[PDB]
Amino acid sequence: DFEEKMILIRRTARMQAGGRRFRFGALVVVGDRQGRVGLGFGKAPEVPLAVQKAGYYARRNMVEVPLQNGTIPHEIEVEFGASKIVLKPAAPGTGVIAGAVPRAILELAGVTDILTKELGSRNPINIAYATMEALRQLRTKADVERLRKGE
Amino acid sequence: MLTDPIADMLTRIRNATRVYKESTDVPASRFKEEILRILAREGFIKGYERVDVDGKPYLRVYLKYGPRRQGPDPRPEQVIHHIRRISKPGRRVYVGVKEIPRVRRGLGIAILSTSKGVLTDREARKLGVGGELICEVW
Amino acid sequence: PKKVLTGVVVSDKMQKTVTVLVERQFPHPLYGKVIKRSKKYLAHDPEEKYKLGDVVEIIESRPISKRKRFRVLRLVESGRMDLVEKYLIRRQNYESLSKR
Amino acid sequence: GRYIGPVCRLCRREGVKLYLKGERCYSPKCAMERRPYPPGQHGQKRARRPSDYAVRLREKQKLRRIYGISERQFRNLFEEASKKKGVTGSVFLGLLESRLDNVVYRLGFAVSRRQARQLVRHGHITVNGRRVDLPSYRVRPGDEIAVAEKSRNLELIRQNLEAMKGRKVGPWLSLDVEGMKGKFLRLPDREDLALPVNEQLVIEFYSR
Amino acid sequence: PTINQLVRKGREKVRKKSKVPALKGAPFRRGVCTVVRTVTPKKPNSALRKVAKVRLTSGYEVTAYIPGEGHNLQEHSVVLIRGGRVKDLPGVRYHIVRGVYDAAGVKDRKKSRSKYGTKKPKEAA
RNA sequence: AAGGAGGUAAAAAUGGUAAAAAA
RNA sequence: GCAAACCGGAUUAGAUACCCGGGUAGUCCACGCCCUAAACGAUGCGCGCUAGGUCUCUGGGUCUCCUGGGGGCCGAAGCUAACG
RNA sequence: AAACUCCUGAACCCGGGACGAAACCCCCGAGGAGGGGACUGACGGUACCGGGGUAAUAGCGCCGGCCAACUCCGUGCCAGCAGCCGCGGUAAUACGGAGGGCGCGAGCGUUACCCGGAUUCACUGGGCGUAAAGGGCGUGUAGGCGGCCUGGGGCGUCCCAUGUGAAA
Repeated sequence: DFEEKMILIRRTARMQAGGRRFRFGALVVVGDRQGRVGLGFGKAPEVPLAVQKAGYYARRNMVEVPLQNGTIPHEIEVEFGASKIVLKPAAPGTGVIAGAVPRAILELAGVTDILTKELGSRNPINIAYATMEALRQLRTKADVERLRKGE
Repeated sequence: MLTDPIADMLTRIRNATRVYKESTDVPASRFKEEILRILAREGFIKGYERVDVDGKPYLRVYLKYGPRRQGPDPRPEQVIHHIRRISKPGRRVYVGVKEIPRVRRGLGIAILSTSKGVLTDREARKLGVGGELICEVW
Repeated sequence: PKKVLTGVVVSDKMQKTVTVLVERQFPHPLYGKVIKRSKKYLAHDPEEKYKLGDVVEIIESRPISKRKRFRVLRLVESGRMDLVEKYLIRRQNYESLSKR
Repeated sequence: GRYIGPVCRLCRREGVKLYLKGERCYSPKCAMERRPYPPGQHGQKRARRPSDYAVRLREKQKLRRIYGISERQFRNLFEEASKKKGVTGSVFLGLLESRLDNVVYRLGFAVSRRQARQLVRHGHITVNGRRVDLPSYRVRPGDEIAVAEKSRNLELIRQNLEAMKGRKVGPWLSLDVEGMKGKFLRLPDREDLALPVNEQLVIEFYSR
Repeated sequence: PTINQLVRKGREKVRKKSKVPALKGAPFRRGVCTVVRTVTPKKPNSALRKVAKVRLTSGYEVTAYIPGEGHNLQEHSVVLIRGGRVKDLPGVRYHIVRGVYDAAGVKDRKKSRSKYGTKKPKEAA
């Protein structure tokens, strides 16, 4: 019981010898609502194809979510080259104040109080990627205790 | 040469961290000794000692690593995530009490030299004494 | 109180009065870094007793004449040929910046 | 003014019913069950894709519309909500529910919003002594909504008090079908009055 | 720029230019005018647009437009210098109002009565 | 003899033709 | 010897141009004066750190090797929007 | 929604009715503290208290995407909207009209002005191989900043006290 929450659609033509052939790109984000997510872009001639296949790539491109009440446990300045996603902690009741893909992905993680600013290239592709790696670079007290105990 | 054997050290650190090479060397000084003191002292490096190369006193530093996971390549994660030299020889930061960062808001560490010696975020705020803001690390 | 300050002596050349380059410094209220700053004052020398360098602690007193403010109460040291040299070097680099 | 007129035309507009008008818009339709769905020449013509922001705005509306007031003062008291201390959202909800008019209504004296606000601005309510008009009057823990002396000998006031006896008031709504009063107790929560609305939507929205 | 150079110099403020010198704080002015004509916007139009030259009560021969169909305007009107260019008439800046001292909107308008003149369409029925 | 790269010689008689545009 | 400008020649619809015949400024020698550029590695300078495989030029060592300094290519990590 | 229904009762009629003002003053005490009596309303008989009682103003932008909301005729690159990108060149969801609806409501749009978004002069928070950019290059003045070790200094720096930072 995930959630196929489509983000948007892209239309990519290649200039046929006798015309032009577009193809659908399905930017999809898959959640669960409590704390698991995955990302996928669909690559297909007609829309639904792309949507489903995308949803499926989101299905296998997974990642966990550490929640405290409903916020981040710190502050990350993540940068997928072009884009630059930045998250900062907020108190309960604040709401999910974020951009497009930020709040989408994060509500498929089900955040509740996250101050988020998004800088640089706001290109939805690299935005999704930067986001995914921002939460894929989420450290917590637990993970701290692992390595900051010393092996 | 060198303008900051300190920040240069921090850099060689960043090398060994980002390259995964168990240990790395960095010349003789009392202050580096204080810093690396703090570093082991919060479970980060693997240690230090006053060594020597060619006849020149140095200070070698071994460092910490995590577990080797599979799937997306074998690359294990880092322990000494990142350190940033704050008070450059142009931005001579001088934090005090009510000042002081929070570093990753909760965890991390601030390294700062005060009236008495080399302190840390939580320490220096607990102490109630401040000074220059060296690096940040988490 | 009455503000005083130390400073490097410049020009004995005035009769019974000298000039003194004072130094202060401060960071940038928005751009970190401290900045070195020069500011000469009127070193009041009733019994002409300071010369070409003589760092002295100088005293803000009752007005003496045109801009004639400050004085001296006590001395620090002598023969500041170095800092004074830099002073005259600046003046030289001034006499090397023509628009004509 | 505060809209009025084609009201439970709003009931259908959201996609969820809202008593709003008692008796009938509470009966076999809040304009609903007959023909419930957003009004107009369109309406029942294939629902679409309202952006996240859109159903967010809608949530905001929805909320202000069940709270028979202007979105003006809805907003104003929202500002007042994030102003002082408290859990922004749920507290905001509470701050809405603490207003004299809905207090008079949910007490039972009124059978829904419009009637209620009429009665309230008609100064028929005496809290700790004084008859107050001033519909946007939020009381305080340690006060009590009463009815006027001649407003005891009153038609559908009595009819209300009659078709009410047995209908349990809120946990912070103290009833008094004897002294003809209504203690404003504690400070209620989304669990006390759950309306088809999300808090963080209205927040995130308003706090753009 | 390494802190030092930044301090020695300065990162100058953008400044503006006002793409709209209605000037004095006066974007409301007494459009005296002269001529009418037509003119065209790029490759897909052709219309009218006046030229109202205005003189304000400070100067300039501008290009004062009009709020559209329903005209009179002849040569005075007090064309109320307003503001807003488009891909039409190399100017379209400082529009007209209708109402002012003249024009008072389209003979029968049912919407933009906030400049297009007509009061309150009381059909008295 | 594979590729890729690094410097030396090869190779066009002639060409004017536009355009608001259709998806 | 060469060669802009300049003339003949042939070419084309035109040839003030490329191809051919002559021919000058100038390209050389010294003093001076101008100071420009794709002055191009389009990459400032100084240091320290971070895989190696190689072709080659100079400095040192008994030398199928090492080591100082440089000069082509490759490719860890890393970086870059991409080529790189 | 209207009409029909019952209810309440803005506006409005009559009546009573302010706080805003107790000091100054004479007097007993001494001209002091105290104690007494007396004067003092511009608003305005307005606030407001009681009773009598009538349903009793509705607009402004929009409906192409940004930015929430569509159907119908006309118009035919003409008339025209237009912050941006454009929309119309005879089946316009963008013009103009009409039903509906989105918003806002005693206000709604329009322009002007400023701050933001603009991290788009970047301190937090940018860049110089090819998009904007190395100065053709060597010299060095000042200036800028500076390797290991000890001790003095306590200028920068940190800490507690502290004067002032009025009021608003």
